[PDB]
Amino acid sequence: MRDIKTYLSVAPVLSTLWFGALAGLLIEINRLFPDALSFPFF
Amino acid sequence: DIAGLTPCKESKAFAKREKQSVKKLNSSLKKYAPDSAPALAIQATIDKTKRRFENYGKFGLLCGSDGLPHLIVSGDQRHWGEFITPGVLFLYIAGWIGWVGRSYLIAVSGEKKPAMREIIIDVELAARIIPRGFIWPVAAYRELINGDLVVDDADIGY
Amino acid sequence: KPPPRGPKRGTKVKILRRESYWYNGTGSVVTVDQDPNTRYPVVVRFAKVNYAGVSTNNYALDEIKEVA
Amino acid sequence: GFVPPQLDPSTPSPIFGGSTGGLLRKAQVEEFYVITWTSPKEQVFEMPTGGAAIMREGPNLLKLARKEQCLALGNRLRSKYKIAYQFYRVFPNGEVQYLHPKDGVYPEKVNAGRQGVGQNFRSIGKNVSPIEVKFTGKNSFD
Amino acid sequence: DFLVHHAIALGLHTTTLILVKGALDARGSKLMPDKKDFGYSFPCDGPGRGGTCDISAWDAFYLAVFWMLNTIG
Amino acid sequence: MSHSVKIYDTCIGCTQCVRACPTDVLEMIPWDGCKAKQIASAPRTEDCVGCKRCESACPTDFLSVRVYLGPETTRSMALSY
Ligand SMILES: CCCCCCCCCCCCCCCCCC(=O)OC[C@H](CO[C@@H]1O[C@H](CO[C@H]2O[C@H](CO)[C@H](O)[C@H](O)[C@H]2O)[C@H](O)[C@H](O)[C@H]1O)OC(=O)CCCCCCCCCCCCCCCCC
Ligand code: CLA
Ligand SMILES: CC1=C(/C=C/C(C)=C/C=C/C(C)=C/C=C/C=C(C)/C=C/C=C(C)/C=C/C2=C(C)CCCC2(C)C)C(C)(C)CCC1
Ligand SMILES: CC1=C(/C=C/C(C)=C/C=C/C(C)=C/C=C/C=C(C)/C=C/C=C(C)/C=C/C2=C(C)CCCC2(C)C)C(C)(C)CCC1
Ligand SMILES: CC1=C(/C=C/C(C)=C/C=C/C(C)=C/C=C/C=C(C)/C=C/C=C(C)/C=C/C2=C(C)CCCC2(C)C)C(C)(C)CCC1
Ligand SMILES: CC1=C(/C=C/C(C)=C/C=C/C(C)=C\C=C\C=C(C)\C=C\C=C(C)\C=C\C2=C(C)CCCC2(C)C)C(C)(C)CCC1
Ligand code: SF4
Ligand code: SF4
Ligand code: SF4
Repeated sequence: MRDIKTYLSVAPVLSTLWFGALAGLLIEINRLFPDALSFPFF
Repeated sequence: DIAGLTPCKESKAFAKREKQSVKKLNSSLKKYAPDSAPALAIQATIDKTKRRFENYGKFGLLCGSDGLPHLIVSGDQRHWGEFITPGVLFLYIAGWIGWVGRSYLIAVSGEKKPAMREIIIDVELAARIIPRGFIWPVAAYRELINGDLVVDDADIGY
Repeated sequence: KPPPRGPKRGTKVKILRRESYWYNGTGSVVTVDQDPNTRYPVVVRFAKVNYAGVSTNNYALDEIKEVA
Repeated sequence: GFVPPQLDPSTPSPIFGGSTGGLLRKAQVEEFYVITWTSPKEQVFEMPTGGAAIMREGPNLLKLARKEQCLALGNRLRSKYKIAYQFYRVFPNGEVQYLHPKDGVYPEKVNAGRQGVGQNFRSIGKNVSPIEVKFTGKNSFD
Repeated sequence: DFLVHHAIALGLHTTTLILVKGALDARGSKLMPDKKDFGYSFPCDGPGRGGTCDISAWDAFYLAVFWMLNTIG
Repeated sequence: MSHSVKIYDTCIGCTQCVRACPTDVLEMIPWDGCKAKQIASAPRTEDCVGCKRCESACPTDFLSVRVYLGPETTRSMALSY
């Protein structure tokens, strides 16, 4: 079990999941704010 | 009106671009059933680009002589919703990332062969080091104050 | 009874030689040959491997600083 | 130096069909090489320049173009079948020269009697800059 | 014109980088600290110790001419 | 004399070059400047082909045997024709 944990902590899979989460966040932001060119908050 | 660039809340070529875009979209729309989900998504994108044109006509966007937005990064905070605030926001993010990475590495340096933890991250230590980003401006600050950020004549080895 | 040259053991050394990969580098003494016919009697291990894959070499005492 | 040469004789050749790896104009005008060894048993070995052939019993005699191929084959024969060997150089005048051992003992190990041709008693960093020696014949490593 | 001027500045800075690296690192870097004894243009310093293709300063000028042509184009 | 070989007193007398010399150039000689009491020597630089494999082996600080290049000849070029 702990072996599969140390394997999961190997940079490829960690990086893939991290990048997937980041891309999901970005595409969701783009969905909720289409075309988002300026900073119309301040 | 910087160098004569009128905002397309008032210019015309912007309206012409908007009109032609919605026109070609609508002409494409009338080749299906008025209820087909593809036609529905087409009308959705139509109103979406329409409200985009509207939003652009709400935030002082000085607008070119050809019907296109044009940023004004000259420093005047009047047009700052393009560079200054997003610039400092991204600088905050980048400082976050740089500081957290540097701190992780400085920490994990003290082991037997740090390469084994540089290829396979100490995800526990990584998790209890990562959220420190809120300190990256101030912390590094004190470092430079105490001179614990740079080195003088230690170059190779460590 | 004849005083053996070179540091004793474990003494981290700072390299003074210029034409080595570890110029201004921090290594560890592993032994020194007490023979006065040597010409490079100290030997130092490192934690950074050089281009040739080696991680150890020889020096005299003049090219050492017994840092601590 | 009690390390005399052996004055390479004319002994039979290995059994081989003859092929496009042999000698050329160079060997017939400038120089070539002959490697010679005694063999323990008729076996098979790959020649340097193509294919394989068999050796005979007793002393052998193989000819080749350049010294590198001869020495490569000799190292193969020393690491594969544990036999000693020599190789000689020939000149179109008729001269024969004895090259590799120069004492009989491999150059791999120490054997007093060899001079010190080409030493510098200083580490590599001590070499000097070409400006200090420009407009002369000397160079830094000399 | 702004974007093109920025691309031109890119070309300028990178070509300068190539040439200045060729100049300063000509005496020798930790890859070959005694390069200053090999003269200006030499093939290489052997395939071992990591491989040393295209390490002369002549080779630096070589690798810079490409970017020079690019920027002027 | 076509190419040139040099050897420096950082030689630890480990004898890898000679074992890797392709054309029988180098050898060892009795010295007093290491444990093995033996240092390199190049009395056969004529047949020095020029491949760096010799100094691609010397596991010293930077190097201890250098192969400086020079003019060319018929044998220093691996010519066989
Ligand atoms: C050449 C070399 C020189 C150097 C290089 C220079 C090259 C030029 C570089 C220029 C770069 C410019 C980039 C600008 C991007 C701005 C992004 C942005 O402003 O984004 C803002 C947009 C806003 O979208 C728009 O937001 C608008 C806001 O409307 C507002 O305005 C209305 C007006 O009627 C109302 O009055 C009301 O105020 C309000 O509804 C409309 O809703 C539009 O429909 C909608 O599209 O998205 C959002 O709001 C996202 C949610 C908020 C995120 C930020 C707050 C949270 C803090 C960070 C938390 C982590 C999240 C990180 C996210 C990072 C990415 C954002
Ligand atoms: C947090 C780690 C970190 C930090 C603080 C820095 C800091 C710096 N780098 Mg750098 N670098 C890094 C990682 C890092 N680097 C990695 C991993 C690589 C290999 C891809 C490089 C490759 C690199 C080059 C080639 C150059 C620099 C340069 C510089 C300097 C100027 C900034 C710049 O141009 O960066 C530009 C930005 C990048 C190159 C992006 C790299 C940042 C990576 C993506 C972050 C890595 C985070 C980590 C691996 C993920 C784990 C997260 C955590 C959970 C552990 C600055 C000192 C420049 C220099 O010499 O300045 C004088 C330069 O020329 N860096
Ligand atoms: C196996 C393996 C590997 C690989 C991996 C990979 C290959 C990965 C990939 C990954 C990926 C490639 C991922 C992706 C993802 C994607 C995503 C995640 C997407 C999403 C999307 C979304 C979410 C959308 C949504 C929506 C819709 C649907 C509609 C409505 C609206 C919206 C837009 C919201 C490695 C190398 C590590 C190692 C070995 C093992
Ligand atoms: C199944 C499988 C397969 C296939 C695979 C594939 C094909 C995959 C693909 C994949 C893919 C295809 C992926 C992709 C991805 C992508 C992405 C995910 C993207 C993202 C993007 C983003 C995120 C962006 C962002 C941004 C930027 C960066 C700029 C600024 C702004 C924005 C936001 C726009 C095969 C058979 C071969 C094999 C077996 C398995
Ligand atoms: C969303 C958004 C945002 C944000 C963004 C961000 C935050 C981003 C990040 C990004 C990132 C995070 C990026 C990164 C990148 C990195 C890279 C890109 C790298 C690269 C590398 C390379 C390229 C390499 C190089 C080299 C080497 C190292 C080797 C030698 C040679 C050479 C130099 C080639 C903002 C607010 C602003 C706006 C709106 C949109
Ligand atoms: C705003 C702006 C402007 C201005 C600009 C300027 C004026 C700039 C300058 C800049 C400069 C003049 C810079 C300098 C710098 C220096 C130095 C010296 C730096 C340093 C850095 C550092 C120190 C960092 C560090 C760190 C951190 C903190 C984080 C990451 C990691 C590390 C550790 C790396 C204009 C209007 C024009 C345009 C728009 C924008
Ligand atoms: S290619 Fe690289 S390795 Fe092959 S010779 Fe030229 S330099 Fe030496
Ligand atoms: S060049 Fe280097 S390798 Fe080739 S023979 Fe002369 S010494 Fe041995
Ligand atoms: S150079 Fe390396 S191999 Fe040649 S003699 Fe000195 S130590 Fe032995």
